Amino acid sequence: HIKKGDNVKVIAGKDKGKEGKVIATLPKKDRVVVEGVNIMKKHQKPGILETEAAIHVSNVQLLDPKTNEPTRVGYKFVDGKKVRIAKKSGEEI
Amino acid sequence: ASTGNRRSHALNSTKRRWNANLQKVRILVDGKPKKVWVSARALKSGVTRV
Amino acid sequence: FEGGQLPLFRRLPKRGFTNINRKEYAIVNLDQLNKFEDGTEVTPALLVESGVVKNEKSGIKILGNGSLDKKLTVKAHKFSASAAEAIDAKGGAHEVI
Amino acid sequence: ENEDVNVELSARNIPGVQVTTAQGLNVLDITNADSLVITEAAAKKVEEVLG
RNA sequence: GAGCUGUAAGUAAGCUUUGAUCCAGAGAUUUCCGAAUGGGGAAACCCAGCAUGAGUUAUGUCAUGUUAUCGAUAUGUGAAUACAUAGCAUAUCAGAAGGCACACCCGGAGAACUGAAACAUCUUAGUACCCGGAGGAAGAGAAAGAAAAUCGAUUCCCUUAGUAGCGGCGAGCGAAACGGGAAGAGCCCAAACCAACGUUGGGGUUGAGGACAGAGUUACAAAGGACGACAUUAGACGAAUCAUCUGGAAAGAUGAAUCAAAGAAGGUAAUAAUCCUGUAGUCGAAAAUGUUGUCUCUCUUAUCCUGAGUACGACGGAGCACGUGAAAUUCCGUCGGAAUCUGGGAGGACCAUCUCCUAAGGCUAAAUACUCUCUAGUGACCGAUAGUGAACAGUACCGUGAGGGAAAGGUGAAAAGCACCCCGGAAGGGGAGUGAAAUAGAACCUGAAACCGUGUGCUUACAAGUAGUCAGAGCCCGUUAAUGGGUGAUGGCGUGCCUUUUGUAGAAUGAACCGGCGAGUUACGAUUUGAUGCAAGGUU
RNA sequence: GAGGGUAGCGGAGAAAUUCCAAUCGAACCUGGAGAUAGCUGGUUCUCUCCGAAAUAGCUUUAGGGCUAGCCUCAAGUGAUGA
RNA sequence: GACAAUGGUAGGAGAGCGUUCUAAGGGCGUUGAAGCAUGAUCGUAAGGACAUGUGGAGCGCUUAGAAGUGAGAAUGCCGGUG
RNA sequence: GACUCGGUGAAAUCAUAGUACCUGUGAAGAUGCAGGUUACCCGCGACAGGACGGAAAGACCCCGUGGAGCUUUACUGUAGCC
Ligand SMILES: [K+]
Ligand SMILES: [K+]
Ligand SMILES: [K+]
Ligand SMILES: [K+]
Ligand SMILES: [K+]
Ligand SMILES: [Mg+2]
Ligand SMILES: [Mg+2]
Ligand SMILES: [Mg+2]
Ligand SMILES: [Mg+2]
Ligand SMILES: [Mg+2]
Ligand SMILES: [Mg+2]
Ligand SMILES: [Mg+2]
Ligand SMILES: [Mg+2]
Ligand SMILES: [Mg+2]
Ligand SMILES: [Mg+2]
Ligand SMILES: [Mg+2]
Ligand SMILES: [Mg+2]
Ligand SMILES: [Mg+2]
Ligand SMILES: [Mg+2]
Ligand SMILES: [Mg+2]
Ligand SMILES: [Mg+2]
Ligand SMILES: [Mg+2]
Ligand SMILES: [Mg+2]
Ligand SMILES: [Mg+2]
Ligand SMILES: [Mg+2]
Ligand SMILES: [Mg+2]
Ligand SMILES: [Mg+2]
Ligand SMILES: [Mg+2]
Ligand SMILES: [Mg+2]
Ligand SMILES: [Mg+2]
Ligand SMILES: [Mg+2]
Ligand SMILES: [Mg+2]
Ligand SMILES: [Mg+2]
Ligand SMILES: [Mg+2]
Ligand SMILES: [Mg+2]
Ligand SMILES: [Mg+2]
Ligand SMILES: [Mg+2]
Ligand SMILES: [Mg+2]
Ligand SMILES: [Mg+2]
Ligand SMILES: [Mg+2]
Ligand SMILES: [Mg+2]
Ligand SMILES: [Mg+2]
Ligand SMILES: [Mg+2]
Ligand SMILES: [Mg+2]
Ligand SMILES: [Mg+2]
Ligand SMILES: [Mg+2]
Ligand SMILES: [Mg+2]
Ligand SMILES: [Mg+2]
Repeated sequence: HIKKGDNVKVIAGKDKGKEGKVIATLPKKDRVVVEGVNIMKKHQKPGILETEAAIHVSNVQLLDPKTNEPTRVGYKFVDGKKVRIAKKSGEEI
Repeated sequence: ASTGNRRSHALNSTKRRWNANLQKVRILVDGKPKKVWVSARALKSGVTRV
Repeated sequence: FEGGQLPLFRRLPKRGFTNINRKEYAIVNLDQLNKFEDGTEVTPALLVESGVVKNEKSGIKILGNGSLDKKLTVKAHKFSASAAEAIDAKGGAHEVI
Repeated sequence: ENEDVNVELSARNIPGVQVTTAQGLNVLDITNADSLVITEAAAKKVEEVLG
C-alpha cells in the first residue's frame, strides 16, 4: 500500500506528524525510507554524514487526496487491474 | 526339520530338532530323471520312482 | 513371608472343592414382600421391576424372615417351609414355578 | 433453548459475554457469569430436565 | 505486482512494468559412486570387446549405443549313445537382486541376568537379539462352532474376573462361554453328470446339498469411456482512532470516538479490536493428482457325488491359562492307518443316548495396531547445566574398528558499530562524537558467589588459640530512631559439621572453595480414615 | 621386510594362566539393562504434642526377616490401672 | 481468671512458611517490573516488608487448584576460582 | 641439580584455622580437653619425630543363602560314542 514516491505522514516516532516522500522500500525488513525522516549522523571514514535511516512501514500512513487526512488503504478492480482506494474518502491513489 | 525339546527325567529341557526321513531317489522331474531327496512317507504316499 | 519359617498358608491343609454346577438363588424375605398391596400376584419379573430383586441368579427363593402382613399370590422358584407356611396362613397362596 | 446461530454470532465477540443452550449449561459457565439472561422456552426446558 | 542476482555482508557487472526475483502444477536437463550389472577394484577409480560416427595419410586418441548373474520366450548346434537328453550358441523381453521409521504385522529361530529370598521343574519369556516376508494395515474369517433356550463368519472394546483352573499346588501363571458395544458381507472351486478335442468348456457348491429323476472391478469376472460435482497442490478481498501528558519512542495514563459473523495471534522505538501482517466472513485454479456420482460399458437374467496316505492311533515333542495330568481340543517328526449319508466330527478320559455340526480346497472389505512423514492445531509441558545428543551436531574430539561423543543462544529501536585529536610499533587506552543509555563498544542484556586488588575508621609485635559467646573500657560514626552503628584493651565460658556408633574433639567416614544440577513419583488394584450425594438401596 | 591366515562356548602357545591393539582364570563394542545388590553411601523448609527398642519365639537364621513386646494417632468401654 | 503441662534419637500426630504454574477477582509498572546490592525493619520459626542504588519490562496480592516445590555433605555431576 | 638473580611457571593435597611442650584425661597413643611449663612479630636455607602424613572405599582375616576360574567316585544334564 506504501509505494516509492508516495506522500506519507509519520504517525509514530521522533518525527511524528512530519510528512515526506517515500525514498525507498524494503519488503524483507517491512521498512521504508522517507525524505527528511529519521536522520542518523553516521561516522564516515574516507566526516559526519547525515542520511535517513529506514523506519517500519507500519509507522507511516498514506494521505487522503480529498480531505488530506491520513487514511488506510483498500483495493478495487477498476477496469480489471487492481487499484488502490483510500478508506477515508473512497478515491483512487 | 522341526524344532522342539529333549526332556530329561528331571524335566530339564534342551533344544533339539526332528528331521524327515529323507532318501535320495531317482525321480522324473519335468520329464527328465534326477536324483532328489524325498521322504519315505512321501515315497509310500505316491513321488514317482524311476 | 515369615523370614523362612514355614508360612501359615503352607502349614495349614487345603480343604474342599468348588461345585461347577452350584446354584445360588436371589432371596426375598417376607418383610420385603410387605411392599406390595393385598391381592397382588408376585412374579420374578414383578420383583425385578419393583426393584426388590436386582440380580435373578439361578432363580428366586422366598425366605421366612420378617412378617408378611399381606395377602399375596407368590410365584417363585423356591420357598422355604416357613415362607410357604406364612404366605398360606396370611390368606394368600404360593406356587413353585 | 437450542443452538441459536444468529444470537451466538451476535454475542460471541463481546468480552465477558458467553452464549450456551439449555443442554449446554455447566457449573463453570454459570458460576463465572454474574448474570444469566435466559429465554422463557429455555427456562421451561431447564425446569423440565433438572426437575 | 517492484524489486532482484541464496545464506550474506562487500564491491563489480547486470536483470526487471515489453512484468524480473518469488510461489504452485506440469515438463526438460539430471556428472560419478552406490544392488551396480562389460571386466577388475583399496566406493566415487582403472582396463576393455563389439556396432555406429567425428578425426588422422595411418596409428594413437575421441563420441554414442551395447555387453553381469539367475529367469522367462523360441531358433539353431548338439555329448558319452541308437534315437534322445544334458550341454553349447543366438534372438527377444525385462521377471528377481538392493533400500527403508522397514514403527505397526506375519513367519523361522530364540537367551541370560532376574524371581523363587539358595536352586534344577517353574519364572524372567516366546521377552531381547538375529533371519525371512509383506501391507497401508497385517493376521483372522463364513461353524465337522458356541451351547443346553437356543444362537448363527471373523476381528476389536467393556464385563465376566484375578473368577474357573494351572502350579517344586511353591514363586507365580491365568482363561473362555454368556451379557453389553464398535463394525458388519458374503462367496468361489474339486466331485457326481453333459459336449468337444485325460484336456478343455458347460454342471455345482451343501447339514443335507447337488447330479440324476440385476451384478460389478473392495472378495463374489475383468477392461475401458463421456460428463458432473467435490477435495488437495499457488492465491484474493476483508470493519473500525484521534487528541493531550510522560517519555528516545506510546500501543501506557487522561479525554472523546468507532467497528465487531472480526476482542485469535504475532509485529510495530513501552502494554494496540480500529498502525501493519492478520482474524470472522467471502471468493478463487491454467495445470496435475485424488474422492465420489449419473449415463455408458460389459457379465448376467440316496441310484451317483460331496476334498485319503487324509482323519485317526502308537512313540517323541510342541501349542493350548492348563507343567501329562482323569487331559478333551490343535500342530510337527517317525511309523502304522479308516468310513463313505444306514457316513463322518464335536459336546474336557471313555461308553451309550441325545444335541449341534459337516474336516482333510481357496477368496473375502469394516470395526483393530503404528508414526520417520505431510497439513491444521493443542498444552495448569521445557526455557539454554532445562528442553532432542544437537536453539549456534552425529559436527569437533577420542578409537585400528564396531563404536563413543561434547562445548557453544541474547549490542542496540535503529549500525546510527565510535569521523577526528592525543600516548603507543601494535595491543590497549584518554578525549571528542552516535545513542535514552557505551561499566549497551561486539569477550557487548542483567552481571550473584568463590577468588584477586586499591584506599582506610578502629585494632594488633610478652602472646598458647574449633576463633565464637557473655561481660567490658577506649576510639570512630550517626540509623527503617531504635534502652543506635563500627571497632575493640581486658575478664568468664567454650575440643567444627555430617555419617556411623555402646560410645567419635576424635588419630573412624565425607566435603579445597563458590555456584548451578542432584533422591518416596505416577499408573492400575487393595485397605483404612476424612468429606460429600443418595439410601434397602447405591453405582454404571 | 612385504603380502597374507587362524577370533572369544574361539584362536595361538619350545607351556608362563602365555599372548590376541598400554591391566586376559576367558578381549572389545552395542544391546537385554534402570541385571541383582538382605551391603555401604546419600535423601533438600519450619515449629508444636507425644515418644521408643537394642528383648522372646521361629528362621540355610545370626549386621536380614516375621509375629509378639515397647511408641503414636483415633474411636469405644468404664474401675477393670498404680 | 486459676490451675496444669511444654529435654529428646528412631518414629507417630498436628499446624504452618516459601518456590513455579493455572483459574477467578482485584492491582502495580518507563513518573521504572523482575533480578541484583546495601541497610540500624517486622513476625514465635520457616520467612514478610520498606528505603536507596543498579537494572530496563514485566510482576505482585486474595481465594482456590496443580506440582520437575526447598540441598551442606552421596571419594555426587558440570562450570568457575583458589 | 640444589642455592642467588632475570624469564616462564605446574602438581598431589586442602572442614575453617591466630596450629607449643610435659604429665594426665579421653573411642583406652591429643596442636585443639585439664593442670602446669615455655614462648616478642615476619622471612630464608636445611632435617624428617608427629600431624595414627599423601597415594589406592585392605590384597591378609571374616561376612554375603555375592561372582568367577578349576576338580571330582557332589547333583542334574548334555556334545559325542556304542
Ligand atoms: K513376528
Ligand atoms: K534371592
Ligand atoms: K470339468
Ligand atoms: K502325545
Ligand atoms: K511387629
Ligand atoms: Mg561397473
Ligand atoms: Mg560386479
Ligand atoms: Mg520395506
Ligand atoms: Mg533365586
Ligand atoms: Mg485491517
Ligand atoms: Mg478328535
Ligand atoms: Mg467336506
Ligand atoms: Mg542463563
Ligand atoms: Mg542442551
Ligand atoms: Mg551498568
Ligand atoms: Mg554485561
Ligand atoms: Mg603488646
Ligand atoms: Mg612475661
Ligand atoms: Mg577457656
Ligand atoms: Mg566400635
Ligand atoms: Mg587432628
Ligand atoms: Mg566407612
Ligand atoms: Mg577427604
Ligand atoms: Mg557444592
Ligand atoms: Mg514405596
Ligand atoms: Mg597373567
Ligand atoms: Mg600356576
Ligand atoms: Mg609365547
Ligand atoms: Mg596387552
Ligand atoms: Mg530385563
Ligand atoms: Mg544398576
Ligand atoms: Mg516427653
Ligand atoms: Mg522441662
Ligand atoms: Mg518437645
Ligand atoms: Mg507423619
Ligand atoms: Mg503442612
Ligand atoms: Mg505455603
Ligand atoms: Mg527438586
Ligand atoms: Mg558436593
Ligand atoms: Mg651445582
Ligand atoms: Mg627464578
Ligand atoms: Mg567425650
Ligand atoms: Mg584413661
Ligand atoms: Mg600428650
Ligand atoms: Mg591447655
Ligand atoms: Mg621452612
Ligand atoms: Mg595414610
Ligand atoms: Mg573396604
